[PDB]
Amino acid sequence: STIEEQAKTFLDKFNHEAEDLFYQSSLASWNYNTNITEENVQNMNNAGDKWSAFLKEQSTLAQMYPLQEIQNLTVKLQLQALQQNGSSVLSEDKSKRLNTILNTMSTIYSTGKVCNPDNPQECLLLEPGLNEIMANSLDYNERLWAWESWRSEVGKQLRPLYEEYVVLKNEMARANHYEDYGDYWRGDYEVNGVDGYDYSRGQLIEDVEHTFEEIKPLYEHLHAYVRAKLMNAYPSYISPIGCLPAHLLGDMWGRFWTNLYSLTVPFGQKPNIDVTDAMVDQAWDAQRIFKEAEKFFVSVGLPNMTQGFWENSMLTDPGNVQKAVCHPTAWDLGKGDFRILMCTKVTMDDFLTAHHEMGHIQYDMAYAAQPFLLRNGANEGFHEAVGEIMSLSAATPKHLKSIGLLSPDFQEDNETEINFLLKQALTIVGTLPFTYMLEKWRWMVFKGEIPKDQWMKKWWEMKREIVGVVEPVPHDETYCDPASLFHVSNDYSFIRYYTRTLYQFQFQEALCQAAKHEGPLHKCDISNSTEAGQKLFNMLRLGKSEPWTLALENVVGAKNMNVRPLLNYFEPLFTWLKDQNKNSFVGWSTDWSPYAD
Amino acid sequence: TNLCPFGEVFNATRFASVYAWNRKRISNCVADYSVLYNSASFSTFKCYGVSPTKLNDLCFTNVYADSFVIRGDEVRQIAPGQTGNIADYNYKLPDDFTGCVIAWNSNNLDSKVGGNYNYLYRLFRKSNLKPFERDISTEIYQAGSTPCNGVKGFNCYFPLQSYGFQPTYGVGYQPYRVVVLSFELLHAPATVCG
Ligand SMILES: *[C@@H]1O[C@H](CO)[C@@H](O)[C@H](O)[C@H]1NC(C)=O
Ligand SMILES: *[C@@H]1O[C@H](CO)[C@@H](O)[C@H](O)[C@H]1NC(C)=O
Ligand SMILES: *[C@@H]1O[C@H](CO)[C@@H](O)[C@H](O)[C@H]1NC(C)=O
Ligand SMILES: *[C@@H]1O[C@H](CO)[C@@H](O)[C@H](O)[C@H]1NC(C)=O
Ligand SMILES: *[C@@H]1O[C@H](CO)[C@@H](O)[C@H](O)[C@H]1NC(C)=O
Ligand SMILES: [Zn+2]
Repeated sequence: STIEEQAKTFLDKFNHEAEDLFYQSSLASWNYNTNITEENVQNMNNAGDKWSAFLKEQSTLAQMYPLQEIQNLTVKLQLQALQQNGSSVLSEDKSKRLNTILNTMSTIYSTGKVCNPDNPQECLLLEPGLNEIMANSLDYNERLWAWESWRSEVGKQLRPLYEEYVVLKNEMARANHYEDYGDYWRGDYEVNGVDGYDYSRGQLIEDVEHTFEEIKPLYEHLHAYVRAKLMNAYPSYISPIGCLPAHLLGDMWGRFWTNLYSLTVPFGQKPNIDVTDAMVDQAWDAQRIFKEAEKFFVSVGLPNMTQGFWENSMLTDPGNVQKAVCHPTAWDLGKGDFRILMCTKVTMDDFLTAHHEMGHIQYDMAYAAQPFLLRNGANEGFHEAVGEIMSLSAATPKHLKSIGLLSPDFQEDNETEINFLLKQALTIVGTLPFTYMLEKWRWMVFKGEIPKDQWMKKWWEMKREIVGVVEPVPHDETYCDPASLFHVSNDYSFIRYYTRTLYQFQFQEALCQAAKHEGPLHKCDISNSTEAGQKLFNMLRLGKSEPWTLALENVVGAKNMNVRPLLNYFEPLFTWLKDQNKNSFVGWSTDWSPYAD
Repeated sequence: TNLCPFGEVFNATRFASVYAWNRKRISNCVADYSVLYNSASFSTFKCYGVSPTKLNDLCFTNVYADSFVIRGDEVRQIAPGQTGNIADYNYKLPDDFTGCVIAWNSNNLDSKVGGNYNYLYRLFRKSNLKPFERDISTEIYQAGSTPCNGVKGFNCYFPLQSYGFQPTYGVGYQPYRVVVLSFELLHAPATVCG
């Protein structure tokens, strides 16, 4: 006779309806990905529209149950995700305007290409074209040409569309009673209904700012080392006390520094660890790779693959007859269906990527017992992070010597430790300043603290100060640099990549300390230890049904996000970098630019 | 001098939905449980209050063969002293149940591409079901105090829901055809033995 009964009765009706319609759209998307035809596009569109109207229709009845009279927490957590009506609150006239602009900028990013003034008839796209030039070319002009031509051509189109993109998303938040649209993305970490675990939307800003301060000592030396290596290869084009040029960072936006490992490698005469030539002589295929990966999760106690997994998954390029996207993705279709779509080749990277894509499956099978609305990551940062901690143990020398890839007589010494960490240091640590900068930039724009004319001025002030990167050519108000990036134009919140970095090493130090590991952290392997696997399994099955601050307390014994595992992981490297940087200037000033002479 | 016709109970092409579950009386015949126990085609085969070896030589006067189709993970809810949707709202065995439980994998047949919407279940009901009670009523469930008048709407739900079956589900969900056998004794003579 209460609202609680009407709430449980409604959601129970909603659960078995969400199971059936979501599996239709997910299976249709599977058909589109594996088999690309004009006929398969309409099958995904019709299935994707029914699910879009279903959550839109159920949101009408959901707002009829007030959360004020609901005592039970689990029902309140489910409706809170369902009751939000999203973009439907906006007027119907601007409704068509928003989705069109979302699709307009998306096509500009996909169809965007660069064209040289020399032969206008020939042009090159970003992928593969610019990503091959930015990574593989050591030339100063060639890298600079690819850097400017992409932001100059594409930036002119997206900026006038991006300004209207800001206006529409702002009124949607105020209709949802949020201070700005940036508060909407920070609302995913919001916690209410549990005494003492409440994590406010504004607490995220103060925390992320505090966490990045302790990373600066590690990063200022890591940036000082990369600047020292590229200086010797480019004496005239790089100042010793100045910030790094943008196009020399290894890729277009400076997101991943992995491409710079070639020139920045600590020791050239020491052999790098490579499992590639070991897999060729053994002639492994996509079949045995996951068997070695599935055997890993058996050692930690986690459940194994379903019989329908190996039958329904496409593990290789389906020939030249039908084209398929080879971007690795872990597809959870619901109702006990778990699939991994990958084009598998024999490489060191694919074997390390294999454990990542399999990590999501072990993660989704844990909370699969929860109802659909509770089927999700505990937060937006755990779902991706769980796959990375598994790849960490897979790249360690101990796990590779156990499965037979690396020779048992392989020699290990001081020069080996630094080599493997600096490769991980460029990817893991190098992406933090870029990620914090991007999120702080969107948050001040949506809030309104930045006038529209100061965007390009405020952007490169954060480039120089936070990340220590300067523009090779000045940009006026016409260009929009961030819009050219994938996640900016595709309307994906990018903070996920900052949190998964901090949450992976917390799990890493927690699970290894539970395995009674001895010595350095980077040599840890969780294989054969059930103590860690069972401890981790406690959180994985919770889903979003519990506050992430509460679920995090189980694994790491700490309620707050902390970077202490991150510095402890690179502590062997952090000591070595300062020894090579004692003769070099640490730090950078924001008043230097390459175009000011 | 006749064998009990288990052939039409197990190998029937199409069974009833779990709320529609079909009862078939079996009497005046001789039942051979050995081929059933020795076939090894049955995923879950259990008995309660009787041993599968002992019932080979034994005589029960009434044998009821119940037939329905449920979810793979919902098989555990068929047993004495169990709760849940299938137990409370669909098919309910009493705590004293003396019979056996039989299940096997139907996924090679009952499931087809696109889902099969014939199989249904009752998701909501006003109260729990008494032992062995078939309720076929299609009457609209009433959650609230708002009169339904037999139309869909707010807090008025159509209780019968469908299980979509594609071949591609994981082993857990897959459809199973469950046959529940009941055994009782009354004043009637027992014509069913080994
Ligand atoms: C892919 O779709 C086309 C279009 O109907 C069809 O002819 C072809 O058989 C499909 N291939 C596979 C492997 O399903
Ligand atoms: C809330 O309801 C669910 C089932 O609807 C139940 O499992 C849970 O225990 C309830 N919460 C509390 C605090 O009892
Ligand atoms: C997973 O482990 C169980 C444990 O008994 C085993 O029966 C099953 O065959 C395993 N899965 C596969 C695909 O072999
Ligand atoms: C786990 O134990 C097995 C059994 O002795 C062993 O072969 C394997 O190498 C162990 N794992 C690691 C990573 O050493
Ligand atoms: C059903 O058919 C199979 C094979 O056709 C047979 O082995 C089985 O005994 C039959 N069922 C019964 C109850 O005899
Ligand atoms: Zn991932």
